[PDB]
Amino acid sequence: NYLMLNKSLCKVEGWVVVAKDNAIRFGESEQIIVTREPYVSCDPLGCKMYALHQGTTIRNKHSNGTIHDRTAFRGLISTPLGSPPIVSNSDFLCVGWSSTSCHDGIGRMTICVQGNNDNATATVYYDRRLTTTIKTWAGNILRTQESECVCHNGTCVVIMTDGSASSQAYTKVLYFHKGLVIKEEALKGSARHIEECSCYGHNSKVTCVCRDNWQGANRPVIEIDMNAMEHTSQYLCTGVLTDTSRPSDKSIGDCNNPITGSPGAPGVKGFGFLDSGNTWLGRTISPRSRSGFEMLKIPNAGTDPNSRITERQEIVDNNNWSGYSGSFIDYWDESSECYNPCFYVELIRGRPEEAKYVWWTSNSLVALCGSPVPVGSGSFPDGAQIQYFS
Amino acid sequence: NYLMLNKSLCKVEGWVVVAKDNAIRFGESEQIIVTREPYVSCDPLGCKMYALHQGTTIRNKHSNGTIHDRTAFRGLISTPLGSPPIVSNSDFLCVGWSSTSCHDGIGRMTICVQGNNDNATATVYYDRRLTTTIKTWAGNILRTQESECVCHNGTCVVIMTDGSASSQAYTKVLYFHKGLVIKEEALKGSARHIEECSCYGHNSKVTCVCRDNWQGANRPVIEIDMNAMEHTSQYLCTGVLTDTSRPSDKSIGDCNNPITGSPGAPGVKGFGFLDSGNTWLGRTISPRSRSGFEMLKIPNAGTDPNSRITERQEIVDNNNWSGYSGSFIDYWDESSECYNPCFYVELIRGRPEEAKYVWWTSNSLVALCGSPVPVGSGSFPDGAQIQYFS
Amino acid sequence: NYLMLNKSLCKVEGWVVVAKDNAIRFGESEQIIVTREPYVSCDPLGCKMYALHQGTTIRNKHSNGTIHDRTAFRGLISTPLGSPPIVSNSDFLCVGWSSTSCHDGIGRMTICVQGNNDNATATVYYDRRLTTTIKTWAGNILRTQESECVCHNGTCVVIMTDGSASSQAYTKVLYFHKGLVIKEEALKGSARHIEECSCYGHNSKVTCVCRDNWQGANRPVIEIDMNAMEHTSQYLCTGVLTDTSRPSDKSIGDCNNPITGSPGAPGVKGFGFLDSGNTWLGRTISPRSRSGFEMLKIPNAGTDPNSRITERQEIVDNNNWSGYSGSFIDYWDESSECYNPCFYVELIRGRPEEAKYVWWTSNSLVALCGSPVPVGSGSFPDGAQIQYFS
Amino acid sequence: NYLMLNKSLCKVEGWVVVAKDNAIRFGESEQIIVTREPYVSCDPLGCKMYALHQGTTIRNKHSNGTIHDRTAFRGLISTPLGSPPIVSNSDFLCVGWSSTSCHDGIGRMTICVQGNNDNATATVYYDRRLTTTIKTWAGNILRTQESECVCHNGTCVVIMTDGSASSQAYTKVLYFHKGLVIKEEALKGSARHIEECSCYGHNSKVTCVCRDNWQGANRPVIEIDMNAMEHTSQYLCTGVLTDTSRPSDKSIGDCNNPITGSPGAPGVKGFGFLDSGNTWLGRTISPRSRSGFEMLKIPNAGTDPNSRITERQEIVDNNNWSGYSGSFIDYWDESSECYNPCFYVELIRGRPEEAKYVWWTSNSLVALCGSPVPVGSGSFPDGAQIQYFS
Ligand SMILES: *[C@@H]1O[C@H](CO)[C@@H](O[C@@H]2O[C@H](CO)[C@@H](O[C@@H]3O[C@H](CO)[C@@H](O)[C@H](O)[C@@H]3O)[C@H](O)[C@H]2NC(C)=O)[C@H](O)[C@H]1NC(C)=O
Ligand SMILES: *[C@@H]1O[C@H](CO)[C@@H](O[C@@H]2O[C@H](CO)[C@@H](O[C@@H]3O[C@H](CO)[C@@H](O)[C@H](O)[C@@H]3O)[C@H](O)[C@H]2NC(C)=O)[C@H](O)[C@H]1NC(C)=O
Ligand SMILES: *[C@@H]1O[C@H](CO)[C@@H](O[C@@H]2O[C@H](CO)[C@@H](O[C@@H]3O[C@H](CO)[C@@H](O)[C@H](O)[C@@H]3O)[C@H](O)[C@H]2NC(C)=O)[C@H](O)[C@H]1NC(C)=O
Ligand SMILES: *[C@@H]1O[C@H](CO)[C@@H](O[C@@H]2O[C@H](CO)[C@@H](O[C@@H]3O[C@H](CO)[C@@H](O)[C@H](O)[C@@H]3O)[C@H](O)[C@H]2NC(C)=O)[C@H](O)[C@H]1NC(C)=O
Ligand SMILES: *[C@@H]1O[C@H](CO)[C@@H](O[C@@H]2O[C@H](CO)[C@@H](O)[C@H](O)[C@H]2NC(C)=O)[C@H](O)[C@H]1NC(C)=O
Ligand SMILES: *[C@@H]1O[C@H](CO)[C@@H](O[C@@H]2O[C@H](CO)[C@@H](O)[C@H](O)[C@H]2NC(C)=O)[C@H](O)[C@H]1NC(C)=O
Ligand SMILES: *[C@@H]1O[C@H](CO)[C@@H](O[C@@H]2O[C@H](CO)[C@@H](O)[C@H](O)[C@H]2NC(C)=O)[C@H](O)[C@H]1NC(C)=O
Ligand SMILES: *[C@@H]1O[C@H](CO)[C@@H](O[C@@H]2O[C@H](CO)[C@@H](O)[C@H](O)[C@H]2NC(C)=O)[C@H](O)[C@H]1NC(C)=O
Ligand SMILES: CCC(CC)O[C@@H]1C=C(C(=O)O)C[C@H](N)[C@H]1NC(C)=O
Ligand SMILES: CCC(CC)O[C@@H]1C=C(C(=O)O)C[C@H](N)[C@H]1NC(C)=O
Ligand SMILES: CCC(CC)O[C@@H]1C=C(C(=O)O)C[C@H](N)[C@H]1NC(C)=O
Ligand SMILES: CCC(CC)O[C@@H]1C=C(C(=O)O)C[C@H](N)[C@H]1NC(C)=O
Ligand SMILES: *[C@@H]1O[C@H](CO)[C@@H](O)[C@H](O)[C@H]1NC(C)=O
Ligand SMILES: *[C@@H]1O[C@H](CO)[C@@H](O)[C@H](O)[C@H]1NC(C)=O
Ligand SMILES: *[C@@H]1O[C@H](CO)[C@@H](O)[C@H](O)[C@H]1NC(C)=O
Ligand SMILES: *[C@@H]1O[C@H](CO)[C@@H](O)[C@H](O)[C@H]1NC(C)=O
Ligand SMILES: [Ca+2]
Ligand SMILES: [Ca+2]
Ligand SMILES: [Ca+2]
Ligand SMILES: [Ca+2]
Repeated sequence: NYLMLNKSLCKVEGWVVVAKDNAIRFGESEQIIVTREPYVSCDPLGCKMYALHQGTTIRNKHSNGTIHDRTAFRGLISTPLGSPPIVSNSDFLCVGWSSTSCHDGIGRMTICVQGNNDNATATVYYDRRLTTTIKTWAGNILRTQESECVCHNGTCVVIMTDGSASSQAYTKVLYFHKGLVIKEEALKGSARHIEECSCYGHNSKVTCVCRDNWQGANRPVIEIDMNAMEHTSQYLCTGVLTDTSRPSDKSIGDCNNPITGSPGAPGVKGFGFLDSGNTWLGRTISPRSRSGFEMLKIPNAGTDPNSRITERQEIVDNNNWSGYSGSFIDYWDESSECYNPCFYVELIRGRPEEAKYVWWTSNSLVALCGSPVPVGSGSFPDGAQIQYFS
Repeated sequence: NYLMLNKSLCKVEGWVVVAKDNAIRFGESEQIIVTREPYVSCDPLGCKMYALHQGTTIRNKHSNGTIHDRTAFRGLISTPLGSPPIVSNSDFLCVGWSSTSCHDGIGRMTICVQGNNDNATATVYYDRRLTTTIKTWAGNILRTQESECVCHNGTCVVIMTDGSASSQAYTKVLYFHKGLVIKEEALKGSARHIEECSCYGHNSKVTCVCRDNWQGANRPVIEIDMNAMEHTSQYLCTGVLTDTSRPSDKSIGDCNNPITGSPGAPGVKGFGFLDSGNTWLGRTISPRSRSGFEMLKIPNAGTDPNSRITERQEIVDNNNWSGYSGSFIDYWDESSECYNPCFYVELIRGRPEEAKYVWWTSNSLVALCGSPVPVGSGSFPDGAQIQYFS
Repeated sequence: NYLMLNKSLCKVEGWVVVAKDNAIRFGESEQIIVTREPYVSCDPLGCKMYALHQGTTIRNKHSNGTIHDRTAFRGLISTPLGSPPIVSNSDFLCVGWSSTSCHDGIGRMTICVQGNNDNATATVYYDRRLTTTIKTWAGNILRTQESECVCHNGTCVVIMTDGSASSQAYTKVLYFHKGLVIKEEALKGSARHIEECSCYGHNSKVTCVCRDNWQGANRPVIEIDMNAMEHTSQYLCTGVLTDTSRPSDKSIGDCNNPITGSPGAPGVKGFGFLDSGNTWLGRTISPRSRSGFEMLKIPNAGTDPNSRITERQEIVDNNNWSGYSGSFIDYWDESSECYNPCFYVELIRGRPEEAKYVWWTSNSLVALCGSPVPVGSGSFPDGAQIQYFS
Repeated sequence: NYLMLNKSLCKVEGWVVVAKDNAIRFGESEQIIVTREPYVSCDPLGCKMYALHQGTTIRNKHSNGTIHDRTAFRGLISTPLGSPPIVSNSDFLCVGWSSTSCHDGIGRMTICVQGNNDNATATVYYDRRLTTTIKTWAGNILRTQESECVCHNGTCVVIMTDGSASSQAYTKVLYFHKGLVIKEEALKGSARHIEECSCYGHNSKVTCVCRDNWQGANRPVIEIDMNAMEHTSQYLCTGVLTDTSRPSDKSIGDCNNPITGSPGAPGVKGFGFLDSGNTWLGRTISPRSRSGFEMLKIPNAGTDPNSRITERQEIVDNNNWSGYSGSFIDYWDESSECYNPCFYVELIRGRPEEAKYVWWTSNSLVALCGSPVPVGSGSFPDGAQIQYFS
């Protein structure tokens, strides 16, 4: 029952919300687990939300200090898609402060990276059993995708980075079978820096849209042949810039070099679906802050430096906080002849942005899937009144 | 294993309570989810309560403002029948502020309507996967039944309305197979306005008892042939008026026109079971407010304008709040040769009626099923002391 | 897979605790459901605690007034044996203020009695579906066992009473098949009053030890032939009195008449296992109040008026509150050649006895099973500090 | 499907964290169950945490006094590995204040010891049904392993002790089949006192590393032949002392006699894996207090009195509290040709050590598994700020 990526992407004319956990609203009174960098992964039995918990709930004195990325009290949880995460409905999968997870059609592989900054180790599980460990190779925050990996013919591909966040680093493309590394390649191609890849599968290939945290406000792209287990890397061709922060959009993009100019923030995790005319990119509305979120239809954004926005859908209006965004697909919808693009938006609340109200940072989640036909409109922000928490 | 509606309704001589979640009483301390417009739907594995949550619990500061019908923080939950809804026992099914759900014998179809008032879209799921989307066709609060739909031979019928709440609107009768629209008809017949249909199946047909929010205090009725997938509409014939608000009962009803005179409130969701002599209608006891609830036996209420009440059972006494009511049936009770009529009553607490005590509105649920033999008596109100919440 | 009562009782030399939910201790902070009159019932998949909830938790303002026996907010819950009951782990089975439940080997039958005092109806379920209703026949608190019923060859026997609590009443022995009454007998024999029977099965028979709430401090006994579906009734023969309240033990008991003299309280639910020399009776230690609990070995207590106590085990010491007690047996322990006697003790806290500390009454549960070999000793009281709740 | 111990231990070059429940951090607000002496046990369907609860949660007034070891309100719970224990996710398995549990490949056997200090009885369950009881034989706190037992060919071995904690006592090696004792041996060999054995299986044998609470700061060891069901006992040979408290390490250890000198505390539960060069022992970092935890690689520690530490991994740094530690193995990882050593560390918080902050004592849990390859580093302490609880 190994997943074979034998399908193309569905045409997407618009997006609808399939899940929204409202975690922060509920978190005002219920024991909602403090989380960040969430994502969604499906498998033959359904879909679940995944997130990095902070070993505390919101209305808990330990919520103080949760802006920090890496502690010994972090781990990966999965909770039913659409539900806010509480202890009672959450599966504690592994311990660590960076993660990825995916199902190969028979078993789920999940990875957590734990330990000190200079001496970290990735813990790899298959079917919920420890299978292998991978030591830091650069000695500086070994880290991975923060969204679902993708599998094909029993092999799952994972993108990991080790080394400096703000200059040249050491990224590897890893191929796993049953939670064991069977092949590794150092990053090839023109992408100068790779972080937090959002990946999806199609026709025996995997496309990853990533984060250049070094120089680029245009997103790097990794292309993987899953049968040959080889890859190459590049940048998106559009001058429509979709990282944050970023300068104004250019008339002409650069397929092979990072476009610089970014005001301050070096990056945010994002995604895109590259399918010629059926090409959609995600983007914070603010070019400076993680506020708002919009889906842009940009035909051939992956190949044409003169590509332009043709359609736009607002997901979160610019008066509200967003954050990470990543791709996922139900690869086991056997009643559809195509893979339907889906994505999630992390809705970050608290610090640093709301430091005057609150000592914690957490997030809620909204998840969207594509429709081949025109849809209506609507904004889906976090919805909590932060003052309630002061 | 497709459900075939090959049975008639059981004779009902009286009603007994099968479930009562006591949500508001529990909500005084436990993290009960704030809800409204609930219902019940069965399937081969059992029955569950369905409701529209408000993205908060009662003892949560976000409970303030929950009188509002449509927000981005609303969604559909299912919880085990009889239990009050908390995060731990609730399945978050879709996002939206109007819904319906039913099982076809093999898979469950559920529908949520989400988005802005003028630009709404229905999201349709089959077996918990997004299958189709339906855009607003009138551009004014696309909306549906707020109780279970009904299926036959793999086809499920749904009633939806789009347009003005207080004048002529655009109602469609939709036929689904595996979450895909296979046929649509504009409303036919003499019913002038259709809202919030309560439907049940019998002998390859579906009967819907609805809400005329425009002119009528007598309830419109939709009759559907499930094999031909055609329908017609009408009003109940009785002069015993069962909407709220309503004027006094008339000696002679009108099978083909709305009976006007209503004091204030234009309508409330209700139901009826039309089976000749075995005909029962539901009704708030107050003709002005959503207080009390009574079951009335009115032989041939669906066909005879001179029909009269012959039996009455009080369900909720007039010193207590009620609200919506709708029909449901366990269509998979294979040990019975007949379909037993069941119904639920929404017990609304808080605003607007209890505005001086509280800033929220939510509801509890009581569910009843029929008995072919005389039963005893009893009132089953919400049971919370609203002052405890001040 | 119908249960056939083809086994005898195991020899019991002593008792050990298999479950203790500590509900009141936990109830100091956790949302423990307020309950009373609990019991235990097994089936092929395991054992669960059953209880009558009060539609509230302890640390909830609605806990005020829970001394009252019959409200519209009462129902039957089942929770995993050994766990304290919370909403998250409890199955809300039916609505009512008196109940019984048992598994026939294929399906579980459960019964709740609901409604007004003079107009009550029993609701009967089989495999969690409403099957039949039974109207009050005497018009005064139709009521039943408050512990598990027993089944044989597809037929389950239930004892119900309707009428006066303090004088002659109308008790029926009912035989059910798949939640349908197939036979009823009026009480026969010398027992003058029957309440709250504790029943167990053995060798195609059912023995019930009950409560004479009228005259007798000695317990009435009902003997049922399950193949013939006929019964007879009697009193325990011992002069060792095991109801509460009761006068001092007599040298000579009465097999056929109630022994009077009771100080105040007319009765409490209790049990016994009648197996010649292997005969054990339960008993509050105080002859006046529901405090303490002790198991007494009284050979031939069921047949010999000169029977004497030979062994004694203290379960709850006399400095602590007890309450109801009843019998249960795992009839699906296929690895044992005998049915092992088990019983539960209801540990009542709050009113009326602790009225000066608290406005609620609830209970915790301790459950014991027999051992064919000598065991050690120990007291297992509720364990809550009632002052914590003031 | 009986487990056959047909495998050897995997080589371990280092340890990674697979689970950390963060119970005390969560316990600041969520209803976390108060526990101590936890452990981990696997079976064909996965792994779960086991612990002795105290019949209360942390933020509960009944948490006051939980330093006491033995009450009637103690029992054994199992909760999903990695999750903190709450009522909603915990299985209440038996009642008592000492326990062990293991799966034989077909059914789980679990044991609780309950009752008074001089008159205790072990309750034994197989497949969650009471199977046998074992009365105290020395009349002084009958007690057992506080970690998982081990099974082979349908037989599970358990180590129990009865008698004085601070002098000669009466230890038995018990062999169970389906929860029935089939063989018992009095302790043989040179070990003078045996408490709280940590056991693991390998090649049809079981090795237990225990606690000499009488004289020895070096750990006693029990060797069991599982086919012959015979055992012998000894001490670890190393002069590297791994009990607490303990004097400084000696150059030469004693294979056959306890090494004395211990400052104060007579012992703590610990473990070791004895596999020649692949030999690892656990140890509190402080030789006086239960603070810190370190894994030491000591080749042939079980056979060579001149054995030395060669590798060391810090698990919990010496600024943090630890406690018990024990061994466990997933014996049903069929994709590995070897049994991978795993262990847990109990992280005790509260009294006696933090008596000035708090009136309770509880623990959190961290669980580690081996890796055949070098890993990174990191400390994994409890992580709660005890001042938050004052
Ligand atoms: C959340 O955690 C932060 C950090 O612990 C808390 O802020 C800190 O509060 C302490 C007082 O409890 C401040 O300590 C002070 O430090 C100065 C030196 O900077 C010293 O001279 C004083 O005697 C005092 O000890 C500390 O400065 C302050 N830190 C910051 C960054 O403001 C905060 O109060 C916590 N929030 C809640 C709601 O508890
Ligand atoms: C539940 O929500 C309502 C609405 O937010 C709260 O009522 C509102 O309370 C605010 C004060 O916090 C009032 O604001 C005032 O508005 C007037 C103008 O109308 C302005 O001149 C004042 O300076 C002040 O800002 C607001 O009027 C009031 N709204 C209503 C409709 O009464 C309510 O307090 C909330 N309940 C709880 C328990 O928090
Ligand atoms: C639990 O519920 C009981 C019953 O409602 C509460 O006791 C009652 O408290 C009210 C005051 O809130 C008393 O009302 C008084 O009644 C007298 C006539 O008897 C009237 O003249 C006074 O003006 C006043 O309204 C009532 O007597 C009293 N009932 C009893 C039996 O004492 C009790 O306070 C509740 N407990 C908690 C903790 O809220
Ligand atoms: C946790 O439990 C302990 C033990 O019950 C509490 O400490 C105790 O507090 C009581 C007062 O409530 C003290 O009682 C006093 O005893 C002396 C004789 O020793 C007597 O002369 C006084 O009249 C008074 O009754 C008791 O000494 C004290 N025990 C200890 C060991 O300090 C403690 O307060 C509880 N913690 C919390 C937060 O409630
Ligand atoms: C899917 O994976 C299998 C296993 O790796 C591939 O089949 C193997 O192909 C190699 C040669 O390329 C043979 O030596 C092995 O014996 C094959 N294994 C089996 C089990 O048949 C297969 O080629 C892969 N599919 C694709 C499309 O590449
Ligand atoms: C139940 O549904 C099936 C499928 O729609 C109906 O069977 C189809 O009937 C049409 C003609 O009306 C044929 O062309 C199809 O080939 C049939 N499909 C199958 C799978 O047999 C069937 O008629 C419906 N039942 C009723 C009573 O109307
Ligand atoms: C167990 O129950 C079955 C069903 O009631 C009994 O079998 C029936 O016996 C009657 C005569 O007594 C026959 O007329 C029926 O045809 C039988 N039914 C079946 C399905 O065989 C059976 O006798 C009962 N067992 C005992 C020991 O009394
Ligand atoms: C595993 O256990 C079984 C059962 O105890 C052992 O098989 C038994 O061996 C005895 C003689 O030693 C025979 O008398 C029994 O008839 C056997 N029972 C069965 C079911 O075959 C078996 O020897 C054990 N395995 C090992 C390796 O010792
Ligand atoms: C360490 C570099 C990495 C990518 C730039 O930083 C990320 C920045 C993130 C951010 O920009 O919000 C927060 C992430 N938690 C962090 N990842 C880790 C493992 O700490
Ligand atoms: C928008 C018209 C519609 C039917 C009249 O209003 C209903 C009135 C209801 C009512 O009268 O209580 C509340 C319902 N939540 C609402 N439905 C929606 C989708 O908002
Ligand atoms: C109504 C008579 C009946 C038996 C004497 O009273 C019982 C007394 C019980 C008791 O003595 O504690 C409380 C029970 N809840 C009650 N049963 C019902 C249905 O109310
Ligand atoms: C009774 C002797 C026994 C072993 C020394 O004491 C243990 C000491 C333990 C300890 O040193 O922390 C606490 C354990 N809870 C206790 N075991 C029991 C059953 O009480
Ligand atoms: C409805 O939403 C779509 C975006 O999906 C937008 O193009 C369209 O203009 C909207 N219609 C109205 C009336 O706002
Ligand atoms: C019992 O209830 C029925 C209604 O179901 C009613 O007709 C009857 O009069 C009631 N009996 C009494 C005595 O109240
Ligand atoms: C142990 O308990 C039994 C009761 O089960 C009792 O007979 C015996 O005397 C007790 N032993 C001691 C030493 O208390
Ligand atoms: C990483 O951890 C190992 C222990 O597992 C240790 O031997 C090594 O020195 C560490 N490396 C660094 C750079 O700290
Ligand atoms: Ca960037
Ligand atoms: Ca109307
Ligand atoms: Ca009596
Ligand atoms: Ca020692």
